Amino acid sequence: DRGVSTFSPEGRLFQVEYSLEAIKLGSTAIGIATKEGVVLGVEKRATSPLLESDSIEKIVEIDRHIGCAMSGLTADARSMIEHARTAAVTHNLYYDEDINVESLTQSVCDLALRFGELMSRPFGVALLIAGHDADDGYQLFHAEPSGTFYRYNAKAIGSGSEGAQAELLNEWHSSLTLKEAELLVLKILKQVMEEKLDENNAQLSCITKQDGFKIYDNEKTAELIKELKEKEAAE
Amino acid sequence: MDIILGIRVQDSVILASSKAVTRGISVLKDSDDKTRQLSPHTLMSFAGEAGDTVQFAEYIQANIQLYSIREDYELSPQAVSSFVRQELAKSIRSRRPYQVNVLIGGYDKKKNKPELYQIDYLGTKVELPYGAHGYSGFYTFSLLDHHYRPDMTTEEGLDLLKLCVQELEKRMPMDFKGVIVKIVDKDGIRQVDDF
Amino acid sequence: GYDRHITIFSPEGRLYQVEYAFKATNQTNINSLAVRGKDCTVVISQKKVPDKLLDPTTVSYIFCISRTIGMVVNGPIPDARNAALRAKAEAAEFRYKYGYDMPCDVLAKRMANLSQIYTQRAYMRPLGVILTFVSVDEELGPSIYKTDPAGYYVGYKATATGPKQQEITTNLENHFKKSKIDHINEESWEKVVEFAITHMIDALGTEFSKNDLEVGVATKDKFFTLSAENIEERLVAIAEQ
Amino acid sequence: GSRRYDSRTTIFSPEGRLYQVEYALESISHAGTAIGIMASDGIVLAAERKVTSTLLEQDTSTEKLYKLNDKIAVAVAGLTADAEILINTARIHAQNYLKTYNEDIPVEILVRRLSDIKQGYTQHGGLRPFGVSFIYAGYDDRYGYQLYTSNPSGNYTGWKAISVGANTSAAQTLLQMDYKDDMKVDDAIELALKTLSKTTDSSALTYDRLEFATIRKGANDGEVYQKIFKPQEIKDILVKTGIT
Amino acid sequence: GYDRALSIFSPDGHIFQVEYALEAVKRGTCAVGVKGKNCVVLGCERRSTLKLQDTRITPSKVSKIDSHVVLSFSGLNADSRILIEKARVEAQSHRLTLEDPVTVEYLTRYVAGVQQRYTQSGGVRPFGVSTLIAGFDPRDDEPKLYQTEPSGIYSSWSAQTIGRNSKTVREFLEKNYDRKEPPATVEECVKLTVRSLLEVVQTGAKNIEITVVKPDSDIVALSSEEINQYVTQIEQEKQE
Amino acid sequence: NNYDGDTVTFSPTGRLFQVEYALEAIKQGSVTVGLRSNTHAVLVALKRNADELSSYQKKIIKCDEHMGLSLAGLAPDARVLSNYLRQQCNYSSLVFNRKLAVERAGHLLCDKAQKNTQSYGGRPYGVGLLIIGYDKSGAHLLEFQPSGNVTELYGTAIGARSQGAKTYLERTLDTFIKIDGNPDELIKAGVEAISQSLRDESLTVDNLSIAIVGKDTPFTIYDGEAVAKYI
Amino acid sequence: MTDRYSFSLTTFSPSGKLGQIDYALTAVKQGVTSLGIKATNGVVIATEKKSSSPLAMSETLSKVSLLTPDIGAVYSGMGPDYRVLVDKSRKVAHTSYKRIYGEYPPTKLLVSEVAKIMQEATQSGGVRPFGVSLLIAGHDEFNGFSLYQVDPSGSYFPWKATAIGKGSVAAKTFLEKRWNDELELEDAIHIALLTLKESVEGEFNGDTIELAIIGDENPDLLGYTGIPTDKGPRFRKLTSQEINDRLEAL
Amino acid sequence: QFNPYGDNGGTILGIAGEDFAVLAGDTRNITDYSINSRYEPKVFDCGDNIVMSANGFAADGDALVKRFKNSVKWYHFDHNDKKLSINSAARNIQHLLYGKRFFPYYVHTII
Amino acid sequence: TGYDLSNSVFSPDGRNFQVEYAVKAVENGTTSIGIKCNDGVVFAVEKLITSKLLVPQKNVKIQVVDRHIGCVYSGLIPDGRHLVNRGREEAASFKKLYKTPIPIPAFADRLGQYVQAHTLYNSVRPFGVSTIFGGVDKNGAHLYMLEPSGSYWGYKGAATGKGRQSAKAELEKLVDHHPEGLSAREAVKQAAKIIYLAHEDNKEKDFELEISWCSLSETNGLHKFVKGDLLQEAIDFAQKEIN
Repeated sequence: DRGVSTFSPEGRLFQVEYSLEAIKLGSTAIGIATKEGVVLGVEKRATSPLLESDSIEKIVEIDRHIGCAMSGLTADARSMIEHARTAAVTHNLYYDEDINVESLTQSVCDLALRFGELMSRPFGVALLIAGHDADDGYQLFHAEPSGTFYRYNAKAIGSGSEGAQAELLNEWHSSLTLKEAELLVLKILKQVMEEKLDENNAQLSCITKQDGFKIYDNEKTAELIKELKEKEAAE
Repeated sequence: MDIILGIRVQDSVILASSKAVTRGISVLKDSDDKTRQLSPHTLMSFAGEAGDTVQFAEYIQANIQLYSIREDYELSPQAVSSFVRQELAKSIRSRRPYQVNVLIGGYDKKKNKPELYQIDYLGTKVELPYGAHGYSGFYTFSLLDHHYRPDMTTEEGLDLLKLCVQELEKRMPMDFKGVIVKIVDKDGIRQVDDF
Repeated sequence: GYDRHITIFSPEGRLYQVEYAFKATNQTNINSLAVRGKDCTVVISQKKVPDKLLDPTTVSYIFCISRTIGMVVNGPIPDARNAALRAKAEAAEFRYKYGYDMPCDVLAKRMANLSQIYTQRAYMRPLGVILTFVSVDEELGPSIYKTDPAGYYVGYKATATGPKQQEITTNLENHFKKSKIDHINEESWEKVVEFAITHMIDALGTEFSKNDLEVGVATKDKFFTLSAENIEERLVAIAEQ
Repeated sequence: GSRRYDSRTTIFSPEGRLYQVEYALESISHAGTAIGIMASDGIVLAAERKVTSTLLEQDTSTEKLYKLNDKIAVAVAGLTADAEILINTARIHAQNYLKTYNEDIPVEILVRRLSDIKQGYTQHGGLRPFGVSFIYAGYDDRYGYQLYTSNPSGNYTGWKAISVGANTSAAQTLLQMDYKDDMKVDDAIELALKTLSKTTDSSALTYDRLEFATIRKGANDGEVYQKIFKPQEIKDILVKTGIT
Repeated sequence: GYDRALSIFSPDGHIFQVEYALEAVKRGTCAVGVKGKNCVVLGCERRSTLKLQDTRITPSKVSKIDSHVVLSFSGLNADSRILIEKARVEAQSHRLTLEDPVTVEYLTRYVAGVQQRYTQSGGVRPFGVSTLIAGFDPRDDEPKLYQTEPSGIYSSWSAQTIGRNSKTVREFLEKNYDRKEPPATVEECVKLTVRSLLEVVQTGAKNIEITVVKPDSDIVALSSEEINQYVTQIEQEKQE
Repeated sequence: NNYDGDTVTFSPTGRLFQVEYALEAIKQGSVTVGLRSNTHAVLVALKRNADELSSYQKKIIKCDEHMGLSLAGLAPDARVLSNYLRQQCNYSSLVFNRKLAVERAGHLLCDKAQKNTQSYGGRPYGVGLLIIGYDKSGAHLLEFQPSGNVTELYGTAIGARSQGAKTYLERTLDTFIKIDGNPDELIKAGVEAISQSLRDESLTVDNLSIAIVGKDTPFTIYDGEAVAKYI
Repeated sequence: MTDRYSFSLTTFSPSGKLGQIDYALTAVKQGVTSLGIKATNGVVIATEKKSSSPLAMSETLSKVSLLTPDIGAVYSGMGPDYRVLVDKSRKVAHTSYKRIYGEYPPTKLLVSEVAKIMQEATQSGGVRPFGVSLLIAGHDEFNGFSLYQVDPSGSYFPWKATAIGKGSVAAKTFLEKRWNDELELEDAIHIALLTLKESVEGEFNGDTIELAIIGDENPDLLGYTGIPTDKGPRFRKLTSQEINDRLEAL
Repeated sequence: QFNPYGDNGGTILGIAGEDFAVLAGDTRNITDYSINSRYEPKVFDCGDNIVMSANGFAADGDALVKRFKNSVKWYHFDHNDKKLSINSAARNIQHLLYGKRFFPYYVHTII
Repeated sequence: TGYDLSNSVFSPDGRNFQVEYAVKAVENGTTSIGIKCNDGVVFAVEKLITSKLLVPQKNVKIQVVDRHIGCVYSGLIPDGRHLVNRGREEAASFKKLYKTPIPIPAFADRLGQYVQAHTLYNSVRPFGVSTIFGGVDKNGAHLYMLEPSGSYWGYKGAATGKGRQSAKAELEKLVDHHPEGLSAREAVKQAAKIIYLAHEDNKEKDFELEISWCSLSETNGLHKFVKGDLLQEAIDFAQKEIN
């Protein structure tokens, strides 16, 4: 075999590059940032109809001001979320304040390269981290198993990503309302999803300064799905 | 803490345990239950250092309940007593020993016999017809030496126990706010509500 | 065939890394020789200084382990010095722990036991060296004990090591067949050194200048090496007979 | 580094089997047969010694049958050196339970812990598994007489009659044929010897190539006795059933 | 300590040791979970190449984790004991600190966490085990069925199967289980479970185990005759 | 080929391929430039985005009030090495009430990178750094390579098409070295230097990153509308 | 640095063989012949002293070693591996027995402890098995005289008489013809010398043969008097002179 | 027996206005009945408009001010040069002090 | 084969190919020399000027250990710094326990045992440097050269790098022409000549000369860099000899 922390001749880490392939097999997750809030949406993708879809938990709260969506080997994300929550609460205990979204993201990304011969392999999951702080307002971050994170106005990860990202390039502008973003995530998820999108196989969430991070009910998302279909037919 | 008594009779073990929790010049509580159920047919009363008592009681309770779930089986009163003794016997040479004295009342279902074990914080175990911890012994033992018979009924045992509480309420310096009485027999553990 | 890379058994029950460490022994192309007198133990070794830029005084394969024990090495100098430092440290500790000077044969057994570990443990390579220990032991008397990368050790009446060892060995065997004794029946160490050089000259078939040789001498209560002029004095004595 | 020379003892085959466990079982299949038979009034342990030499000391010998405590014994198939490591652990584990609870260890608790040690060597540590299969014969006041087997995988199961080592396939068929539930110890002694005699790779079964043991309540009233048979006692029991 | 990274990514983005652990599960005896209106039933296949077994002392396929939760599995038997032991210790530890028994979701989330840890720890191989975990939350009458697998993912199922020929019995359950109307009684739920195993098993003799969990720590294992009555009744309705 | 499995193996011609493969990650990295006079030292960095929806990967990090660096290659490795420098600068201040000499900063990075090239299990750092600082011996520029090799220069550049800027600075050497007591002119020279490494893309307002330290200037970074002055 | 070899170097092959143990036994086969014979009133263990050079002093190399005053060991295979096993064997007789019970271990238990050390070299991380088979002869009050063979695997067997190494197959057949259960120690020494001559090619005398006995207590070899219960070692090495005396009436 | 504590005397005083705050302290430093220094300042500017004094045992006072000043530096490094608010500074100093609960800083701290 | 893929593995010859491979990295490096003199030692090294942008005199390659020892090396420069860092730790612990500054032979074996230790295991890489080092102790002047194998000897003159054979030939002439001895100030000038003559094997890029010295009379037994007037005098002497 060969070392886990080995460089390819092209100057890339084999195990990091291979974990990026695992994430491409993952279910689609989309995030859009507005001045009214950040929206996080995911494809649930139940392997069988007998599996109770509401038990699929791919959107997760880190703190009241920070939420997170995942794609890839989702079992790997549990210890990443556990760390993120402790990092967020610990900073509040030490400084009597909310921790900056970027500082949270940098803390999670520090775990990433802590593998070798520390854990045995990189994480097989990418995270979309969406939040608000007083300094830099509403923010969306893509956190990779490379230990790198980019800030995004909008970002798709998973199987449908390259097609969905090309769609987000056209659709996003700096004046999108929260409602416009909600419909846009539903529209682009429906495009890249295998099975027909409904309230049971897709989930929406958002973080707003006022009300914090909220996962939407299946009743609330169902009405946004109906509002979307009516609007596309209306021209 | 302070007063814990135990009487083994023909068919049952009876444990009486004082209800007062005093700290300084204040009686903080007058309804404290100084007992844990280790298994369906095993009960343990405890008295000693504040914090240490409940911490040790619950730790033993968890271990016996873990054993129960693993083997789908109830440990004999003798076996449980020997476990508890060894834990205290370990403790006494620790950096900070458990300062807890326990009575273990059990009904062995394989033998169809009540059993009472007295174990102090050093890990000194004895099987007794009647047992006490602390200053309570100094009044009860001589009283029970006289009135106790090995073939007594649960009802006779409770009357013999009333005599002990009466003597303690007359001659003991401190107000221990009465006792909670529990019976261990073939049908398990039940609490007497009117004592 | 990774059974040739680390110290595990080959299908025929051999340790190739041990066998190859034996071949590293001759890498220096130097021959050594040890003999015993009545009062002393003499060890001699070839001294080849090919480079004109070398300081010849610093080129040595003979080591003073303790006041009483000397050791000559056949093999590369890095491994040679590795063995010498350990042997010194072991002999020093023995004296501190047990209140008397480490015997030559005990230090040999200890160094052999260390060598054995490298033949059984995988992370440690054997040292590519053969160590010849010499002394005048206060109990056993004049003593030669030799160690190899296999962890083997044994006492000798006399011994030789290096590429042309077999020629020197038979030369010594033939002498002891003739003399009928276990040692050089000589009073002074000076003449035992002369015997050692004489019988090396005959076996190798070469003549030596004062700078072609290296001489260690163990007597009671001290082991010392000879200077170029001590050897030159010795070479003159042989020539005038 | 050292990665080059790592066998990777604790990995899965593409088919989802543990290479080393499978290969250890293949090793055990060449070890002398051992049989356990559980009767209503006791247990028999019988085992065939691996091809004997006439100059072997037969009486002061132990290869197959070992005592764990006064109520439990094991028959061994595989590497003996590996078995003794596990037997000494099992012996200590039995005493730890007695010291803690002042009661002899229930058989299944001992068998589970020994099987759990084997399981460990197949999941972590990068060491080869123990090349050993045990037949556990013992008594406790909960289940009475019990036969178990464990193998290098750390999997254990309970039996009325069972064989380990060589020719288990033929041995199991023969036991399955002549076993019945109301059987007595003396009947089980005969079945054990008759099975080994038919499944042996030797010319004829003799006293010097056998170890034998019974766990009866055939002491005096409500207590269990372990009998590890002496050479002359095996010679007599082999004549009594008319095999020699 | 042994350090080797045994679970690693392949060029295509698969962790083969995790995927090969699933093949061990596919080799294991079939296990099925079906939850009714007021109960969960765990059914388990037992292979019949083993006669002369002692069923009194042989480890049972369904284990109690606490008085209110049960765990059945498919795959390596020796591996399952390590998961059950840890689960039972966490069950008592939860009661000690929270002063409340575990929820079925929590006990499952812990067992799945353990499994995941063994997929990115050095010197360990993943568990060759998938689990069905069933029971009732303290002071709750809503049935709970969860499934875990070697990767560490877990989810809630109305009915699920794992082990060999699980795809055949999943097919059966997928057309025979109505989400709008789960088996309204214990009898209905046991029957649908026994029917689903009879698609795969062989003889309905000593090949099927059935355990019934009801609310408030009400768990009982059915005997041979009790199960045999379900087998006999199903076959007579079939001849039509 | 057979000798690129790990850093602990030499090739038959005495090369360390893992170290060379690490060096290759720098070449793929976005161009960054370093240059200095006798009064000021200036970093200029071209920042790189994932697409038009993403932020621009920050290339410059502050180490102390008098020191900082720019990065090209694996950004997480730059975060480890910068964090190490921050501690070393800090240790010097707390224990000796002394500002860490930019030269010692170099020696410490060299020795940290070296240890990762001689031991089994480890890997070389996959990033190149340009360290600027002003200490008791004036203005300084260093170039760090993850081979361990640290070099003091008047000017330099690392990353993709760094050769363009590196040639330009080699020609401009005599001019820019004597831009003393003029920050804005030393930056202009550094912005013109990095312009020789551009292809199809030009310097925009969220694209350009400039840092400066000097005699009466703490290490400060300019992004966004603060660099509009220099386009 | 540090021992990164934390994994087994002995593993099962598909056929079920443990390669390194098999290859270790191959090393023992190549090794010089050693044998042991058990009489009624003692045990003899013998071997050829294969001299590496005629300049070597074969007295300084002891193939037969005292482990306790009543236990002795001889081997076939790799000398260095045997030497460290004797050091470890002597120490474990003290640490795990004498320092606990105030008396020397019985033969079977010391043998058991050596077998454990050799078993661990078969399973532990980053070690090859020992390349030796031991023959351990000894006496103890409650078991009398006994002779054991310990193999590289860690397996031990009790023997009436056996040989190991080069010409073991022929030696074992020779011992089978000559051994009875009524042999006196002097009759066993006579057979040991006869059996060894078959496998020895060159010189056959007291300087090329190494031979020790486990027999009567030797008060003269105790080194002190005054304690009645201490009566001296039963292990004795026969002198070069004592061997040549028996080679005349051969 | 070695006594690790001493008393360096002096006193400090902090008052807060509507849009300002003062932190005053005398400059005298003493041991027993002797004056060490007539001008040794013990009120410090710690950056981010936080002034701090740790009065009592000057060695523990200087150690604490040194650690908090260092805490302000790393807060900038770890949180994008964000200003450390007085309420956050206070909570941070609590963890500095309580970190040595069983070997306390013998100082009275006012910011 | 495959005997060359792992450090500490003996080939059938009895060789450690990985060390021999490290030697190739040394041969690739720039030229460095050491000249032993009457009462001290002189070190010089070739610094290839890769670009105009290198600050002159400000990439120092010769290193001091303690206050009395100088070290220079050819090959992987970082590997050399690692060896000097250890050298400084060894010299400090010697001065701590024994008070006296470490003698040069004692210091030589400290580096020697350390480098030799990196040929014993497959989990470490041999050193990619040959190191020329020495100084003045209580027994006078000593010069040493240490190689990746851990082999070292005392030298009259020493050379390593791409121009080692050129430099060696030039060193041998000095040893022959000066049997009584070379003066410290003479040896500084000769060092400059030999580096310029050894530069012929590396003549694409022009270079920067760096010299240091320890002398009982000239530098009071302490290590000092040759700078200013003495350096320019030594450069001029060297320039005159190539023409």
